[PDB]
Amino acid sequence: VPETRPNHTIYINNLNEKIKKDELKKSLYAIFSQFGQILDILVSRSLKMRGQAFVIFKEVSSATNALRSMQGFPFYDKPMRIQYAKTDSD
Repeated sequence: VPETRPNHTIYINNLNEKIKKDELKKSLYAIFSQFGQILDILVSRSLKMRGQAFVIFKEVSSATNALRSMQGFPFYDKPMRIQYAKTDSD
């Protein structure tokens, strides 16, 4: 869990796989909006995207504070694991 190139997008895994993707997106917004303006939250029903999401902030500083504060937060009773996203085009 290091600084691996600050990014305005955070990658979340260890998510509760039983939750419907629309609900999960909204619930993510509920807890992450406190750190500043979110452009989008990406969740896929794709198979290799099971307990995963990307939260895209306008500012890199929102992402950094969100990663620092919410590391481990039990979300649907499951502690989330958060890193900076790694550059692909999305």
